[PDB]
Amino acid sequence: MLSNLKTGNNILGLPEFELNGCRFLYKKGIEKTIITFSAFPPKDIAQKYNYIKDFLSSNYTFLAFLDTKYPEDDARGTYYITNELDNGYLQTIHCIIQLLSNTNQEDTYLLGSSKGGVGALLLGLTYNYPNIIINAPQAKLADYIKTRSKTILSYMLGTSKRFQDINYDYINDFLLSKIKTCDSSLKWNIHITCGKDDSYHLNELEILKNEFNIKAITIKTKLISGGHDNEAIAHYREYFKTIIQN
Amino acid sequence: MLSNLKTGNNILGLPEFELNGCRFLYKKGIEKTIITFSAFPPKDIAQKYNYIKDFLSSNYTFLAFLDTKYPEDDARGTYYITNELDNGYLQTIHCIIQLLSNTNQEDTYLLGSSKGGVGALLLGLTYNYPNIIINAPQAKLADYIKTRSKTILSYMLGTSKRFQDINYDYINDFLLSKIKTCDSSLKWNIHITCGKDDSYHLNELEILKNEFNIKAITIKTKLISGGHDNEAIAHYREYFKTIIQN
Amino acid sequence: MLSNLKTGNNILGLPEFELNGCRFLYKKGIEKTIITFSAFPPKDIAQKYNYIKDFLSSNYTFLAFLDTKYPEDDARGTYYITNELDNGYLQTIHCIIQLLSNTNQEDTYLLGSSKGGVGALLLGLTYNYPNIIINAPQAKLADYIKTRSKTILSYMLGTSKRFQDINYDYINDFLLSKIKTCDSSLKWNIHITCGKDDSYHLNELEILKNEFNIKAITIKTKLISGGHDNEAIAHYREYFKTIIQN
Amino acid sequence: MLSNLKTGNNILGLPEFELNGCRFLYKKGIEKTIITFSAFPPKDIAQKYNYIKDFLSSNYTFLAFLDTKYPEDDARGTYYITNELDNGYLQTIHCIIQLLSNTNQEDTYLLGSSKGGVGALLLGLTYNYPNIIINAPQAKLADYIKTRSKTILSYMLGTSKRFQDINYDYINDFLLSKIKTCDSSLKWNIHITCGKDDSYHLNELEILKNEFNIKAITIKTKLISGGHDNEAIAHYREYFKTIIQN
Ligand SMILES: [Cl-]
Ligand SMILES: [Cl-]
Ligand SMILES: [Cl-]
Ligand SMILES: [Cl-]
Repeated sequence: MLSNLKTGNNILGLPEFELNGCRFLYKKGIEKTIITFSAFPPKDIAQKYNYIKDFLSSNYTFLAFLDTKYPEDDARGTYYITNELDNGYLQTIHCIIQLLSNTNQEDTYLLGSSKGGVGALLLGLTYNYPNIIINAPQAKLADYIKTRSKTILSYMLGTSKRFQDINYDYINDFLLSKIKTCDSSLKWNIHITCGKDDSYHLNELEILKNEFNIKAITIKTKLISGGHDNEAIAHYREYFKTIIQN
Repeated sequence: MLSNLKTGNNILGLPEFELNGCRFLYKKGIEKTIITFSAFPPKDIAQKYNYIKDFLSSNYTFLAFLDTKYPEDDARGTYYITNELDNGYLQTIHCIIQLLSNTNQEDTYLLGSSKGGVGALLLGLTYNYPNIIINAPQAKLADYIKTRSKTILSYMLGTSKRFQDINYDYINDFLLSKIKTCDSSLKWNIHITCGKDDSYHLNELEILKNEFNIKAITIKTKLISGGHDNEAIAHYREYFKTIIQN
Repeated sequence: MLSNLKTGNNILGLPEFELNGCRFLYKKGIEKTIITFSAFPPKDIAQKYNYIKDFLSSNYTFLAFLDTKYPEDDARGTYYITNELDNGYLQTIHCIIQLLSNTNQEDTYLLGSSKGGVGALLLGLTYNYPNIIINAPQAKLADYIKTRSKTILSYMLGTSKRFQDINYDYINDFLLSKIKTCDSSLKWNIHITCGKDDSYHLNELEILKNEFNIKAITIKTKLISGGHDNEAIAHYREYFKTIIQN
Repeated sequence: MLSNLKTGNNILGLPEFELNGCRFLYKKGIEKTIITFSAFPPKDIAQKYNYIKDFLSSNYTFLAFLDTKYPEDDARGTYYITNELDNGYLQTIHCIIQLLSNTNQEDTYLLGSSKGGVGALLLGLTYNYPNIIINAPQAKLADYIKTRSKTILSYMLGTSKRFQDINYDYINDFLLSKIKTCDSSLKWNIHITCGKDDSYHLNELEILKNEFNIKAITIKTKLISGGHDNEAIAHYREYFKTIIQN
């Protein structure tokens, strides 16, 4: 029962739930369903739910998800991938949305920036959520984790020295594989913004663009002001409300 | 959205849903949640939901589950174990129950006979459902599947000659392993009936009892009229109605 | 080199060869290629090549094959199935035909009676040899091996008590599976005679007929005089020469 | 029929054939049979036949082989091992050579470098080809495949998490196992060159030499100019022309 999944935490008035290690906020509304994904916080700062305030007065249905809770000594998430390096966590998220949401797929919108934007792509490409509006995702996931936490990278590569390189390449390509194996017949509605000064992630977008191109899937991109920073996020927020409100 | 998970089928007035390959009936009720698992049908017979008629006038919340849909050429289920021999299917069942149920865990009851009883144990021991009331479950799963479908066993064993023995043992001990790793401190309320002329499953019950014994779990057992047959099932139905109504 | 594969045996003037445990006779001719398969000899009698005399004065290309050489204490063959219970032996036979024969598939004819007829079906259904003209094959291969040699059956089921039943069913169905998985688009030219007094194999033919029927493949059958005996073989020989000469 | 196995391709005037997934060039000659195996090409480059130009004016019998055609998304071969990690592909190569060659075994020469040299050893040690003259083969096969294609290694490891380690060791030791089980009494004539600056494969050669040593097999070795590169290959070509012409 939903009320028995509560953790005792409360974010801006919304009670937190947890199911199968997956923490989420939920507010039931009407007309549309809004889904958001957490990005990396600073070291020793708790993972944060995204874009609550944007939809506090919206009265749409709202779900916000965090990343995984391991490794315990730097618990900032493993890019929505299980410690078995499989889809178990995304499967849990999909079940929560499908059973708690009161709109259909075409009226559901997936949001997130950076790691949060990768999480939106991972879920939406696996389970055919067509509306994905994100900012500055990575393409090569292991390369980026390496720059943010050596502790998380070494946890995900595992203790066997022989499979560390193998696991690194598998993680690096986990998002690119989802594009390679997604359903080309769906009427995808994918939007990807990126700061014009975000030279690293501008190149990452070119990698994603190429993978969609050889799949004959058309996406929308938009250059916004800023780097990989709060200035870009401020414009990305402005961008997704105008797309959603129209 | 739950209403969009409808398959189109109806069973004795209840609509059928499907989520992540998991087919189920659901009717919202009050006071108690009743969960049932399907057993093996005869060859070329469709998988059936169990004990619907027992709870139509009860107005309890009622959820009934089928086994997996593969192998396609004998689609009678893989003992609620994924083709990867892992917990992915049980995980989906757990999500469905936790979000759709409107009662506490201690007011939830898991029912099933033979393979259905094994499914009830696998879920209950993995995710801490204390009330498990079942009839004549197996202990050695691969030994029994062997007698019902060579096709299904071969599918679960896989195609590699070198891994036949290893996977036979892994499947055979899958439920015993769940007992060995369950939480000894939960207030388990496990009831297992078995027909007095069901010699095979009387011996399976002793194998199960020994695993519970060494985990400091005492269960209740009762011999009823019949073999491994409809007579025993008739008396098992009378039994769980009594326990639930007291 | 072909001449270096000789064994030293010589059958009616034809030197015997062996490649990868596969013994064969070969005579190069023109126009058509004739392939024959050995059936079970009596206990302690050597495996025999079939229908040499029929094509001694024919001047067609001719290949005659024996079954496998194991088990050593009753080496009458394992139905052209390896002791790994796979296609390794048929693969060797196919290579020999493809490299030594000087006609194409449509001008090649596969012949055999009883176990020899099963061998023709096994090879022709795996590798798309359309012309298969045989007498009184079995459908349930393990049931029949049991009646001819307990030593061969126990060798093929293997020493592990747990996999004996599993292997028995797999062998029993090895031919039926080839029909289930063969290419329905080929212009099959399959002829199956059977003695009118051969009540056991008349029923086996009904089993094969049904499996071809659900595959939408049409075959030809013909009742001949005799049981499962030399009278039937004499008429079967008369039958295949008239089909081949026209 | 051999002429019906033509693929349509021609390489420097020689027609390409295919039998049971095994692609090969064949030109009938006299006096000696020369066999070559293909090494790994660079990524996105087609597999190439080796050392054609070396034997065009020689009028020897010449057979050149490619590796397997899978995995389709990096089709550079699986080290002449089947997707079942067994001898089925080597068995096809053996049949082709034994039936098409017009010379004795002791007048047959197996050639190849790096992965091609491993293929020459796998065939020669399995089926008693005494003349093996190769350059810089690997000893630990999975360790090296790891550095050339994660895609190919993952395909050979399979999909089961529980069998990753087991299959890594099985592939890694596949050639060492052939040495351990080969016939010590054959009059082996094995020559292995290696560039003097190819430190990695100098160490691999010592691992191989130790397995031969304990089987009482003495081999000839020679250091040549170069690393693991075209310089070494140029000097290896000069080397095998010398040995074959004396
Ligand atoms: Cl991030
Ligand atoms: Cl059952
Ligand atoms: Cl026979
Ligand atoms: Cl190579």
